[PDB]
Amino acid sequence: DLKGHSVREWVSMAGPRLEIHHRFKNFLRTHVDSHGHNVFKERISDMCKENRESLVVNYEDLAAREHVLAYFLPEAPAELLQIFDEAALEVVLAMYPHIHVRISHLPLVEELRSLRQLHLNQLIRTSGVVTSCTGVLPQLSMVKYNCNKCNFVLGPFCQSSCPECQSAGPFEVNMEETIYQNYQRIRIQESPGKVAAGRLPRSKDAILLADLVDSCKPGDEIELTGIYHNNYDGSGFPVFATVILANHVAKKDNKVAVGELTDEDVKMITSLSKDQQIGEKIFASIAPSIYGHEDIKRGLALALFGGEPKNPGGKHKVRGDINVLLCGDPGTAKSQFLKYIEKVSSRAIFTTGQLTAYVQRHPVSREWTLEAGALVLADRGVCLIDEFDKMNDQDRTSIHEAMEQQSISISKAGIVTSLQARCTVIAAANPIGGRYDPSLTFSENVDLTEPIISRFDILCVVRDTVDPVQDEMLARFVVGSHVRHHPSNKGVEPLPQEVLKKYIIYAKERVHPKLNQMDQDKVAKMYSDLRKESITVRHIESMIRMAEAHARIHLRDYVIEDDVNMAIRVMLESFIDTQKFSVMRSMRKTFARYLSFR
Amino acid sequence: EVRDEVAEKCQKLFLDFLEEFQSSDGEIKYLQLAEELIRPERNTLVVSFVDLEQFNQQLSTTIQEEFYRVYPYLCRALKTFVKDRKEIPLAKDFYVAFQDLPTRHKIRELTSSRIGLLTRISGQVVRTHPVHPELVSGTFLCLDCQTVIRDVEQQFKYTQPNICRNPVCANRRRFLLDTNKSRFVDFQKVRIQETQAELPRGSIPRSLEVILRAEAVESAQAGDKCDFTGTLIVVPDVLSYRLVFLACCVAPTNTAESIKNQMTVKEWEKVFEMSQDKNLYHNLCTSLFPTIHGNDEVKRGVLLMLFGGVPKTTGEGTSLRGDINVCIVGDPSTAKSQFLKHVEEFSPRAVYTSGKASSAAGLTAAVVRDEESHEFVIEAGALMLADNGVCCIDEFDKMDVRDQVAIHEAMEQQTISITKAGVKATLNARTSILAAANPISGHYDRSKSLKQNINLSAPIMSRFDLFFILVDECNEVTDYAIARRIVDLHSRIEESIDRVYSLDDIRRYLLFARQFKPKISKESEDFIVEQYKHLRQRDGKSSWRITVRQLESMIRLSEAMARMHCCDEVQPKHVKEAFRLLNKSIIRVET
Amino acid sequence: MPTILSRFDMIFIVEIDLAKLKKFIAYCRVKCGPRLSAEAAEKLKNRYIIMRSGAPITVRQLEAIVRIAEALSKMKLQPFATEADVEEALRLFQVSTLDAALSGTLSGVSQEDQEMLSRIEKQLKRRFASEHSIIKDFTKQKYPEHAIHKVLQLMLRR
Ligand SMILES: Nc1ncnc2c1ncn2[C@@H]1O[C@H](COP(=O)(O)OP(=O)(O)OP(=O)(O)O)[C@@H](O)[C@H]1O
Ligand SMILES: Nc1ncnc2c1ncn2[C@@H]1O[C@H](COP(=O)(O)OP(=O)(O)OP(=O)(O)O)[C@@H](O)[C@H]1O
Ligand SMILES: [Mg+2]
Ligand SMILES: [Mg+2]
Ligand SMILES: [Zn+2]
Ligand SMILES: [Zn+2]
Repeated sequence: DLKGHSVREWVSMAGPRLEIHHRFKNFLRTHVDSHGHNVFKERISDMCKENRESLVVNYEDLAAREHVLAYFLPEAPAELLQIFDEAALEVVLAMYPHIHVRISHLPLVEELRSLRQLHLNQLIRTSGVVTSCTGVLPQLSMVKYNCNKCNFVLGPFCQSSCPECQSAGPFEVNMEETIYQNYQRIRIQESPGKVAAGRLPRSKDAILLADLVDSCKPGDEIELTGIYHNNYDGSGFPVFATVILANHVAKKDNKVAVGELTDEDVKMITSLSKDQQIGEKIFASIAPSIYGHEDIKRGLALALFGGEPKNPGGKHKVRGDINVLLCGDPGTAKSQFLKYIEKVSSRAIFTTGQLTAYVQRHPVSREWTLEAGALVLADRGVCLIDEFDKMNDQDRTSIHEAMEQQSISISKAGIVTSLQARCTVIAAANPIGGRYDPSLTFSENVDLTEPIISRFDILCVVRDTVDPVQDEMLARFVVGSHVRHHPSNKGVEPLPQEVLKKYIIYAKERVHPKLNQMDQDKVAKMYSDLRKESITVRHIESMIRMAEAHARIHLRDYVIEDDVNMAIRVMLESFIDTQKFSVMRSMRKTFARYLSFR
Repeated sequence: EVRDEVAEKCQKLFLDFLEEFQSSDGEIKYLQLAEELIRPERNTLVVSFVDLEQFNQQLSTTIQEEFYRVYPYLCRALKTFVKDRKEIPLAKDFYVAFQDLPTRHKIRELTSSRIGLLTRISGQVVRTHPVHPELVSGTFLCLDCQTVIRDVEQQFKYTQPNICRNPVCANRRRFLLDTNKSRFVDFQKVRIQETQAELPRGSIPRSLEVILRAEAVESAQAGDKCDFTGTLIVVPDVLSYRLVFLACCVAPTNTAESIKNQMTVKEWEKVFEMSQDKNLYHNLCTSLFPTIHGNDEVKRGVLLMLFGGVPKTTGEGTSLRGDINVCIVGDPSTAKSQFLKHVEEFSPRAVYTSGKASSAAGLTAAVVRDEESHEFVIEAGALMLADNGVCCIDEFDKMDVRDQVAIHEAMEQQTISITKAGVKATLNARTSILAAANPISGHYDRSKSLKQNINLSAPIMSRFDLFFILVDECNEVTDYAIARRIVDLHSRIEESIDRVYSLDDIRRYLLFARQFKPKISKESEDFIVEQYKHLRQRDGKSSWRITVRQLESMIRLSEAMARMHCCDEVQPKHVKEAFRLLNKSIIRVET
Repeated sequence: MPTILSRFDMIFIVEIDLAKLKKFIAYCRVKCGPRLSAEAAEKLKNRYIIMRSGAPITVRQLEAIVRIAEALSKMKLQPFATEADVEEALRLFQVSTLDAALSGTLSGVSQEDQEMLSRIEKQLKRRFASEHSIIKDFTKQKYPEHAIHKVLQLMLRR
């Protein structure tokens, strides 16, 4: 029955083994649930409709109906899993002359850093983000060779001179064992935003055999349930590498569905949104550790709020994300902005130009695997790339393609697929020559080609001007920061960072602006004016995206009167900031009215 | 069923010590330590060797003599002690870590006679291998007689059962490993070498492999100096054997009040006089650089680098650099390499290297395949070896682009994140860098900007606190003085130096001064503000512009100068002197 | 390995009872062996000239087409092969040959392939005159791994 001496030994016993098998088989019929629809019959019918030999079993049902059985599942995963597999196979044959059973809804979920030897050789469910995946490797076979003229068996040799007598004979196979008759190897790391900053994210390797093969793509956040057990690996004797034998996989839709907030905080967020001035406060809180660069703060707030992606459909999709590029002379604290947005925005990653994805032969073994780059890893998040001006030519082409499509199609050896990355790029780089040249324009004084520049909603220039009062304020700020942080030490008002993050999440996931009304006359007249002055529809789409973002900042439904004005102001200011000195002056003079509209 | 009376007696006495020994408070400290150990990720408990020695000298002597023999029984005692006490997981590995061992042997002294006995060694990590689970107590089943062989301990090799379990059956060749039932433990292979302190001159260091397990697996990162308490053991290698130091505990190698109490009366009196010695700045510069003439500013900057500023970490997890970086761009000869050699020779923890080094590490941490194991290993480079020290890099202008970007990242973030071949690590490197370089074409064109004179990338130049330009003056007096210095040195083989302070005295004074962390007074704050106002107003033409990076370098130099006199607060004197130094280091175009 | 692909007559990229089918197959195979009729042969000859002019097709492919036409005629147990039979055989071979164009896209083991191999030769001569790094770089340069290996082997032979 139960309460033996060891759970593994107890299940191994034939008596209790068949007892549990019969009990599970009976449960395969009794459990009609309160609905009375014969849940197991429905599952069998669904499986046999497509003959998927994949059964889904909810741990809650087993625990409630049986209790003891579900309790023993964690301690003896393989045995009870085989029992359930044989029971399901027998049931399917009876109804429709191998069946794999996949469990889910495990009560406790452990992070990668949360699992240790206490969880070795047990079933567990974790939440991670895929990073790399290989093909459907055929098989891993361990071959042990009986020695030629000596009482000894050569150590296991992996596949996919005697240590004592030094016999030169070819030897004969004493024992060959097959493992992973058809398997795919993936790597899952801690989901971005759950890492403790300095700590390097944990990574683990999962093997999906037969069932679940190719059920995931690099860059996909998945809740993976499986047996975390030691096992051989492709490498005297073979190295024993701990892995997770995948039993069930899932997909976390939208890559963010926490919904974790305090209703009081939500009400406060809405009330502040009703308060118009809060928008200015948001700007003020973009860079608490910086002084000046208010325009950069507004641009970064716009990027954080991104925009509602409109989808024309087959032709294309309007990428609601706002791509920003910060360029300027050194000492402008661009990297400080990147670090700020990284630490604030959830589901964001940071990297340097010295990305996308690529297939390479995993050096640890001889196996081609696709690796998920920064862009795909971010997916529905934020990607920060510093030193963006320093990248490989292949990297430049790939990032151009990704920004043009928000998805990269890979057609490498034995791997053809497409990885989707709806990632908001906040990239930064430096001029070509360090110092910024007022005469040469943005596309000239920076070592970036025009195809990349085109796919950037906002381009901003940071100039280290020699101004006395502002420099004095900067000196005061930096001295204060240094003194207050000594190790022996221990306009509108800003917004607390926590509440700002709550606002970002809530607005980004709830409010989605629209275009019920139309000021198309004003927009078209402005575009014609710009053409008469210099502009392309790319500017128009960027303008509408940032207008949607600004509306989201105030949780507006369709649009506010100043929304289009703010979008035009931002676009025009950037466009002027990316011109020559004489051209910049001419544009400023011509557009003085539009800029003064504010 | 054979009972080792020594092992059982040691287990009994160890359990008694755990459950009776108490701190000065009268309570069992180890009870609370284990209570802390119940938490996940805490499977190793530290034990003070001196404490158990006081509790039972015979027990300590036996453990020292036969540490390896009794260690499993100590672990069993810990398991029994923790299991019955609180709600600890019924079955997870536990270990005992020993510390406070007075006997500190040298890697030279590790002889086969010391195999199996506890000992503490001090070394510097060189390379670190990936973690790997390894079977310790395997379980097998005989294929013919289908009987489960259990607890067939393996001595660090794939040791199958000698013969079947059943006397009836004698398969002896077809045992099947039960992975699930097998007991595994996580091992990491590290390599360590003799620390430069113990290294004899011109002698190749001894490389010793060590095994880390349990809490110690990730404790030691590549390039750092650490002390390991463990036991030397033998491991068979393809009756060949090789030595490996299985380390139970790993600790970092070795306050102002603590140092002063430890310091001798005469040494403390000398240091106190040094602190009270006015004009100690120039005196110490001249003492530290006898075989040099002129270049007083270079010596000042090098000394300030030797002292270093106060590192600061913000509340937002941002690290503000505390140490400074110096570069010396000089015409052919002019004693640049001499400056670097003097700095390396004087200061322990200072490592000299050249930008032409072809080592796989390449002046920074790298990932390389082991020739034998063929597994990628994180090999520490010279820059890592200079951890919390100084890296005197010569031929800095000739560095490779790979090493150039690595060094840029290191000096920017003070840490190197190395990821490749599936291996990943984040090695801390807080190292002051003293670089030597030559102008493009060999001779410095004072009518050209510094950028045009050197090939270093803009980020590298920006992240350097001070640049010192050494131009070969044609003045007859300077050449005459240089000849005088060199000839006097070569003739008066010794005694030509005039050291107002001895090298050991300077070393101990530097160690004492390091303990201070000078603060900035509001007067100092406004003085710094005004000095930066003047520096910005200068706005010239200068070789390289002036940015907030220069302000950071200024405040770091001011902190270092405050540390010079050991005063705990900044004064306008330090700020003004630092401003003078940095402003003078600026060179204007002479066109 | 790839040389074998040249000797395959046909290459494709992804009622009657079994026993009765086997009996019919055996009967036809042992009884009727067709031959190409003058009209059918002339049609095939003209078609082959057209295919060569457009181009690739090789004489071995002409023999493969002839064998396919003979099989088609045998299906109907005809002593000779009608020009319509040649047309059906040509339809099958044209399926195989447009599939072969997209297989040259798949395999290309070819004027463009020769040109790109020459490019690899020039690049390697410029570079020199680890192995894994070299292979990875050339692969990143759109060069197929098989092409790189073939160039390396050829240069070793030289
Ligand atoms: N407006 C500002 N307010 C406060 N600190 C500032 C400001 N601008 C720059 N800084 C300071 O600049 C210092 C250096 O900036 P940082 O290293 O991030 O620059 P960077 O843009 O990455 O430079 P580079 O082009 O050299 O790589 C930061 O520590 C920050 O304190
Ligand atoms: N200003 C100086 N005062 C005293 N000695 C000097 C001076 N300049 C050069 N020397 C002497 O020059 C001798 C040779 O110089 P050294 O070999 O150290 O040059 P270096 O800095 O390595 O040159 P480089 O790197 O440009 O080749 C040194 O022994 C040093 O004594
Ligand atoms: Mg930067
Ligand atoms: Mg030299
Ligand atoms: Zn043998
Ligand atoms: Zn047997």
